[PDB]
Amino acid sequence: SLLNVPAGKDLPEDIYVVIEIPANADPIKYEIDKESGALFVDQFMSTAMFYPCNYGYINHTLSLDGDPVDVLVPTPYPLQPGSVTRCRPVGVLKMTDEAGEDAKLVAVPHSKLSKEYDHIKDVNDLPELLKAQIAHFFEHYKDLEKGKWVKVEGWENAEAAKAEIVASFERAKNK
Amino acid sequence: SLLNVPAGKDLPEDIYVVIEIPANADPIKYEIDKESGALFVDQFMSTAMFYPCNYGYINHTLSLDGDPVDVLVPTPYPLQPGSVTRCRPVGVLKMTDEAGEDAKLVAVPHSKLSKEYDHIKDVNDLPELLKAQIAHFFEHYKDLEKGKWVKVEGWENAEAAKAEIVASFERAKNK
Amino acid sequence: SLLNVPAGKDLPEDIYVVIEIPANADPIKYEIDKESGALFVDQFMSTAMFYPCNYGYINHTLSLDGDPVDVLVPTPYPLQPGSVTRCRPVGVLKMTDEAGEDAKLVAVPHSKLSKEYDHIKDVNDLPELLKAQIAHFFEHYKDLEKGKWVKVEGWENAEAAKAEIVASFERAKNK
Amino acid sequence: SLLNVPAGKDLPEDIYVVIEIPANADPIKYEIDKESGALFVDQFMSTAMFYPCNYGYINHTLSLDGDPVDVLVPTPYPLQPGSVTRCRPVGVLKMTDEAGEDAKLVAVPHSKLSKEYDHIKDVNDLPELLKAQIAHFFEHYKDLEKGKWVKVEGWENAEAAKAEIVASFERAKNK
Amino acid sequence: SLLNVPAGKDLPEDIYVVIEIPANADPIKYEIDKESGALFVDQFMSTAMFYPCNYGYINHTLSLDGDPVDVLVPTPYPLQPGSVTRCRPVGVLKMTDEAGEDAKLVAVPHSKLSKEYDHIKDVNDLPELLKAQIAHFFEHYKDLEKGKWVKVEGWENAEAAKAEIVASFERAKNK
Amino acid sequence: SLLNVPAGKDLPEDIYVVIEIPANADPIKYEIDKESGALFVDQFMSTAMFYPCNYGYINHTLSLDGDPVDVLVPTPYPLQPGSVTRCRPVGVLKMTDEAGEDAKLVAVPHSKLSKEYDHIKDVNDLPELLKAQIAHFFEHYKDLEKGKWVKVEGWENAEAAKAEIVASFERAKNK
Ligand SMILES: [Cl-]
Ligand SMILES: [Cl-]
Ligand SMILES: [Cl-]
Ligand SMILES: [Cl-]
Ligand SMILES: [Cl-]
Ligand SMILES: [Cl-]
Ligand SMILES: [Cl-]
Ligand SMILES: [Cl-]
Ligand SMILES: [Cl-]
Ligand SMILES: [Cl-]
Ligand SMILES: [Cl-]
Ligand SMILES: [Cl-]
Ligand SMILES: [Cl-]
Ligand SMILES: [Cl-]
Ligand SMILES: [Cl-]
Ligand SMILES: [Cl-]
Ligand SMILES: [Cl-]
Ligand SMILES: [Cl-]
Ligand SMILES: [Cl-]
Ligand SMILES: [Cl-]
Ligand SMILES: [Cl-]
Ligand SMILES: [Cl-]
Ligand SMILES: [Cl-]
Ligand SMILES: [Cl-]
Ligand SMILES: [Mn+2]
Ligand SMILES: [Mn+2]
Ligand SMILES: [Mn+2]
Ligand SMILES: [Mn+2]
Ligand SMILES: [Mn+2]
Ligand SMILES: [Mn+2]
Ligand SMILES: [Mn+2]
Ligand SMILES: [Mn+2]
Ligand SMILES: [Mn+2]
Ligand SMILES: [Mn+2]
Ligand SMILES: [Mn+2]
Ligand SMILES: [Mn+2]
Ligand SMILES: [Mn+2]
Ligand SMILES: [Mn+2]
Ligand SMILES: [Mn+2]
Ligand SMILES: [Mn+2]
Ligand SMILES: [Mn+2]
Ligand SMILES: [Mn+2]
Ligand SMILES: [Mn+2]
Ligand SMILES: [Mn+2]
Ligand SMILES: [Mn+2]
Ligand SMILES: [Mn+2]
Ligand SMILES: [Mn+2]
Ligand SMILES: [Mn+2]
Ligand SMILES: [Mn+2]
Ligand SMILES: [Mn+2]
Ligand SMILES: [Mn+2]
Ligand code: NA
Ligand code: NA
Ligand code: NA
Ligand code: NA
Ligand code: NA
Ligand code: NA
Repeated sequence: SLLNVPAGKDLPEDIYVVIEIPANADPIKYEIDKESGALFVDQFMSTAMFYPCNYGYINHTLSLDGDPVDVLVPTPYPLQPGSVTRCRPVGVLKMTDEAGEDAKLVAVPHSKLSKEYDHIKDVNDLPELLKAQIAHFFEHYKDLEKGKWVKVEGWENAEAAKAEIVASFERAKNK
Repeated sequence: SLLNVPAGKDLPEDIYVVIEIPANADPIKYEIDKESGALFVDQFMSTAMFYPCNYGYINHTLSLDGDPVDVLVPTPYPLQPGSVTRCRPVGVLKMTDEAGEDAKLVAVPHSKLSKEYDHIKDVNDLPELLKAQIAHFFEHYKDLEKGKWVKVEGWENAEAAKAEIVASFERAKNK
Repeated sequence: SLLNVPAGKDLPEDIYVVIEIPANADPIKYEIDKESGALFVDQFMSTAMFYPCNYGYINHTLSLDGDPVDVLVPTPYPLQPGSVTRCRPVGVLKMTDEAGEDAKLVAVPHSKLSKEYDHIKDVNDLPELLKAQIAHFFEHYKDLEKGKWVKVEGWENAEAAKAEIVASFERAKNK
Repeated sequence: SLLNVPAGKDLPEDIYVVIEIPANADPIKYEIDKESGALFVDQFMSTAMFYPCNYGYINHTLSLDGDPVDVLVPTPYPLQPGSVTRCRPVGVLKMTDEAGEDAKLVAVPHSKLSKEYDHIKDVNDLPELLKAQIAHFFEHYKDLEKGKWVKVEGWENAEAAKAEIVASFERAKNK
Repeated sequence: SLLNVPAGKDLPEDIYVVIEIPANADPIKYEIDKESGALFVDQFMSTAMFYPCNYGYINHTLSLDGDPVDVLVPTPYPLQPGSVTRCRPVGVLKMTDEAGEDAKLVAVPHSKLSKEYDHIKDVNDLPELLKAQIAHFFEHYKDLEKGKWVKVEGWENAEAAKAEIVASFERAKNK
Repeated sequence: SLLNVPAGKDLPEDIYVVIEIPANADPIKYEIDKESGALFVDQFMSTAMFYPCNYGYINHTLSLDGDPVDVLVPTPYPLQPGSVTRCRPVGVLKMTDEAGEDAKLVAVPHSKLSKEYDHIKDVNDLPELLKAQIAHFFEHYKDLEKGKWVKVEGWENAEAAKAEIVASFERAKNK
């Protein structure tokens, strides 16, 4: 099941991302249940917003929010919920929400799957519009959810994203 | 796998619904296979009709038709096949088909997932148009399937739906 | 062409709404060109937001922003861009943007098209979640567009919406 | 505008069909307004049914129901509302509704647009399942609309469809 | 999980097909991972082409390309990735790609699921346009993928398809 | 109607593109009818290919193929058929088909509509994958249409695209 997918072929540069929410999708937040491996509805979002990229996580990791570290994966067409994509990290949006520190990695499809994102080497290669739209999304999607909130710290580079991947794999390994 | 999802956190008022068929979908009836847990095509529907809400079942239950008890779940946007939603029962359409007694529960997203349906407390709070459209769907979707048929008994309240949930959980527990 | 559609059969209670943007749509703002009658792209929206209802205008009206008065029309399924729907006003979100006073009417499908919205008589009959989501949308969709902004005044009733319709028809008639 | 499209290059064998409702679409009945040429919502359908093929009419015709003669056009992918397709009639479903005699032509894409339907020469070449699904749709889609109803007479051949086209063109020419 | 689905109720005439890629879908090639059973992205296709039918495989088989034997399944509406459909083989496109011999079976929905394809008894009953479109797809979809290629041998009949099914089941049984 | 839209606010650098075919769409080629202004089906495509960008033309121009000059417009989300987008030319694919010389301009959304494509100044700024996919599409989409064919000459720069725009406007002005 999805519970058995590796974190990656060669962390932190070569990772697998389990997708929970497609790009260009309806405003439903899904989460994989750690017990059954099934996709559960987590929230019907109350704002008229949508996840700006495909969204999911790296298996066998843990952020301080108590869930696997989160990943945004840009693709040319939306991915299937519950599918897995091999990717390469290029940057990270550092942020906190009500559940704890809650970084959002950005990882692009690995070169073996497509040449499209090979030119994206680091965070400055991502489009400025996309990065601004992502930060705005996280800043506002919980605006009508009482007791839920976000504080964005800012964008950091690929080396920072890789360090976040390492830290989150260690946290899961260790407790 | 989906075979391992609970019936609910606190039956009969707090249930999990495994979705087989999204709302606003093409006329393909899917069913979860009790052996593999995979979604199988059950029928390519022969009438130009669509399931009026998301449609699925409560795990670890059994109706007299030999399958888990059926649930319709209204949502603001269609759910993913094979996903699970926490819900609260509000009413039931009593009916029989060629395979046996075959009630259709209506359960709304739980308050933890959305406040949208909190105002729906009982069957009279569901829109009359929706209830009529649901009964009409079940009355007619098998009209071109020889040997398949439906007899609708009528709509009953949340207490009746909860009793149906209890009865169907007991039937599975007991044989 | 669309340029010739009436404001309504019997303003202000019985109106026609020309739709520019469907519900559940991609973040592209279209506007009907007053010269050709064709749908033009007005903006590729920069936030990850979507219009919360179908969106358009009443022909042969003018708001202080220099465009026909705006309307949000809730429907069970999204409408086609460039199509016209007969509706009945039920409320209005008073607001201003950088182009001028810019109220957003809410009008529901007329009883001749559906009985679904007959129960919505006035602004308090609209769902609270929908009204909050609409105000939040207008407050934020221009957050990444420099020099574009919104100030929301608040929700008002059906009588206020009808007065806005009358005022906007007079403004177009008179200049 | 659409009001100016010919009935056909060479009636009754070579016709143009103006599409109002796509195949595989949501349950919204649209109609072209004879005054403005714009697509208006005619009804939000109350049954959970969908038009089984693309649906529209032949311009410059009139059925006894007071509207242009109706056409169902099978295609490999749904057509755009308000678009026009060159077609060839292959059969007709004779029927009446509350507004008068109201035949439903079936016409396939002309050979110049595709070779796919060249093999469909007459009504017996249409799939039996499709013909049954079409009749069932018309029999039932108005089942929850008070005062609206259908009586189906039955399927007739291409020669009957051509005669219906001629008769309906004459009715419009003459009054 | 999907890893446990039978090859079929009664091979080679009565098979199960696990779907990886829907019909009418975006140009993303998915593959089920033999370890986890999860759907992985295999390639973001570089040509502007789409799989002409639903596409997947028969479990517990092996082609010379090292993967389960491939199947195209025509349906009236696209199937869900990861779903299973009971089918009947009607023909096969013999071909090789860079990974080895790589036949493409065509199997239609079994009569128990629909009567629609009962009339398709053998390869000559498939539409000529569909067969040509399928061969063209395989000939060209890898045209921009360096080192990936296809050589089509040609279409063969249902008996040939059944022999391919038997051979591929034996190959998996034996190594 | 669309027949009245300008070629552009300031040709050749500031143009309007009338869209016939959305990006990410089904394989139906539409064309605006020069008589009625309505969208007609031109072909049901026989290959399993899709237009790689939104596709349309500049009004009041003529290529040697006898139709207005063609334009591909990349956007973040597909455009509506029959809608108009203000754009800026960045390159051109020189090619011929059976009807005559038939260049394909590439023009991006104007800066007034979005900042997304401001960085695309010239043809080398377009992604190599996109340019290769476009050429491959035109090379192959007519492969199953007898008597229809394409010969691609190759990609040229923004200055070449502007010259093509000027030439095509003159051809329409002059005959
Ligand atoms: Cl691991
Ligand atoms: Cl978050
Ligand atoms: Cl890589
Ligand atoms: Cl930012
Ligand atoms: Cl349980
Ligand atoms: Cl049933
Ligand atoms: Cl609840
Ligand atoms: Cl009822
Ligand atoms: Cl008026
Ligand atoms: Cl606004
Ligand atoms: Cl009304
Ligand atoms: Cl509010
Ligand atoms: Cl005519
Ligand atoms: Cl009718
Ligand atoms: Cl023909
Ligand atoms: Cl029939
Ligand atoms: Cl087996
Ligand atoms: Cl292949
Ligand atoms: Cl069979
Ligand atoms: Cl062939
Ligand atoms: Cl001009
Ligand atoms: Cl061309
Ligand atoms: Cl520009
Ligand atoms: Cl190229
Ligand atoms: Mn959306
Ligand atoms: Mn969470
Ligand atoms: Mn997460
Ligand atoms: Mn969070
Ligand atoms: Mn998190
Ligand atoms: Mn549908
Ligand atoms: Mn069943
Ligand atoms: Mn069931
Ligand atoms: Mn049943
Ligand atoms: Mn049942
Ligand atoms: Mn404006
Ligand atoms: Mn407006
Ligand atoms: Mn405004
Ligand atoms: Mn306005
Ligand atoms: Mn009518
Ligand atoms: Mn009609
Ligand atoms: Mn009628
Ligand atoms: Mn009629
Ligand atoms: Mn492979
Ligand atoms: Mn395969
Ligand atoms: Mn292969
Ligand atoms: Mn293979
Ligand atoms: Mn597509
Ligand atoms: Mn042409
Ligand atoms: Mn053209
Ligand atoms: Mn051409
Ligand atoms: Mn051309
Ligand atoms: Na909040
Ligand atoms: Na039946
Ligand atoms: Na702004
Ligand atoms: Na009726
Ligand atoms: Na290749
Ligand atoms: Na050709």
